Amino acid sequence: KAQEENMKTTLQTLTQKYSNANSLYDNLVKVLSSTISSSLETAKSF
Amino acid sequence: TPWSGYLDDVSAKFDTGVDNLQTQVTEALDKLAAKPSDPALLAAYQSKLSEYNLYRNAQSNTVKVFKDIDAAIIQNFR
Repeated sequence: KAQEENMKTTLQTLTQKYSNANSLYDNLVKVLSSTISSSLETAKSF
Repeated sequence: TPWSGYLDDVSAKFDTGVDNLQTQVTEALDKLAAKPSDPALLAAYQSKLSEYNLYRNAQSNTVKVFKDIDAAIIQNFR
């Protein structure tokens, strides 16, 4: 059972890496500012 | 030979003052027609377009004011 709780905590670490991957991907998808914030440059063409 | 009065001379002086302003605007607008967001021509687009606008306004106002002076002189004969 000690070995099995070690396996279970390994699986818990891999699952909890949701907060390590999706959490930062949610604001990594904010590279779209390169589209929106570079679309307010219409002042260059008035 | 192509005749040119003083007002025509002033207009030609403005045309020869700018090298290829009409042409420069032409290629700037043509280049922007396919690359709308790109730098170094968008700013060039706005600068050349404003340059052309001020050029045309200056030419029109100068010929108008010289015409006003000349008309005053001609009318003042009598």
